[PDB]
Amino acid sequence: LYEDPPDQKTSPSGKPATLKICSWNVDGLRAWIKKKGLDWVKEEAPDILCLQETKCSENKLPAELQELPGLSHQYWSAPSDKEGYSGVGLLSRQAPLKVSYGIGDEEHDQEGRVIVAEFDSFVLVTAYVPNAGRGLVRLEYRQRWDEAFRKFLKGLASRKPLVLCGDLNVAHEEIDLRNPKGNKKNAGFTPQERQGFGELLQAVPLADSFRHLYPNTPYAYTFWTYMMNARSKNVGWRLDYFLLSHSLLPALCDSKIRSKALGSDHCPITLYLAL
Ligand SMILES: [Mg+2]
Repeated sequence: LYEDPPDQKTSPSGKPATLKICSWNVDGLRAWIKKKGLDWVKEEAPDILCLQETKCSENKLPAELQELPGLSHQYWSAPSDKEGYSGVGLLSRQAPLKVSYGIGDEEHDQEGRVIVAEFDSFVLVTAYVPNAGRGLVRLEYRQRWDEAFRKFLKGLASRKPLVLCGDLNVAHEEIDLRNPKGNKKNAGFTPQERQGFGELLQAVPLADSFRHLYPNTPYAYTFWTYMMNARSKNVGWRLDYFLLSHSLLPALCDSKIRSKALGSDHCPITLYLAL
C-alpha cells in the first residue's frame, strides 16, 4: 500500500535542489557491505551520507570506505566501552567547518550516538537514539536522553539552522507504524517516546520534513523487523527522520524513503535541499 513518490528536485519557489543528504541505519557496517548496501550508495551519490549502527570504531574501518569517491571527509564515533554495537558515521563531499561528537553530556556520550558537522549556512546532526529495549528495560534512560538531546539541539539551533537526521527510534503518530494498538507498550511507540518526539518538534522547533510534505500519506515506513517476513508485508515503522529548522522549509525540495534499497532492517532516507 506504499510507493514513495518521484523525487521532487525543485523548491516551492522553483529553485533546483543542490544538496542531497542520505541517512541510513545500516545494522552493522560490515554486514551491510556483505548485504550490498554500498552499491546503493554509489547509485544515490549523496553529498553527505549519515550512517547509524555502524558497530565499528574509527580504529577498525573497512577499506572500501577509503575508495568511495565523493565522500572523502569521514567522521566516526563508537562507544567508549565495548565495540560491536551502536556507532555512527558522517561522510561528506565537502569538508565541514567543524566536527564535534556527542551532545555535551558525559552521561549520554558513551555509546557513539551523535556527530555534529557545521557547514556554511547550517549545522548537520546525525543521531542513533537509544532504543528503549526489549521489555522497555531502557525506557527510563531513554527519557533522560530525550530531555538532554532536546536541550542540546535547542542551543545548537539558536546559532545556526539545523538538519537533524537519523534513526530516532520513535514512530511519532499512529500513521507512522502499521500496528499502533499492538505496540503502544513496545519500544518505539510508548507514550513517553512519542511525547518526547512531539516536545522535540515544539521546543527546538523542528519540522518533520517527510510529514510536512506528505501529511496524510500512510504506510510509509523506514524499519521492518527482520523476522516474520515483515518487510515483504510492509509491517513497518517510520523511525528515520530528517528534522529541519523552519528556516530551511523554503529550501526543502523533497524527503524520500528509499523503500527498495536493501542491506538492513532499515531503509535509507534522502533529503533534497535547494541550498
Ligand atoms: Mg540493529
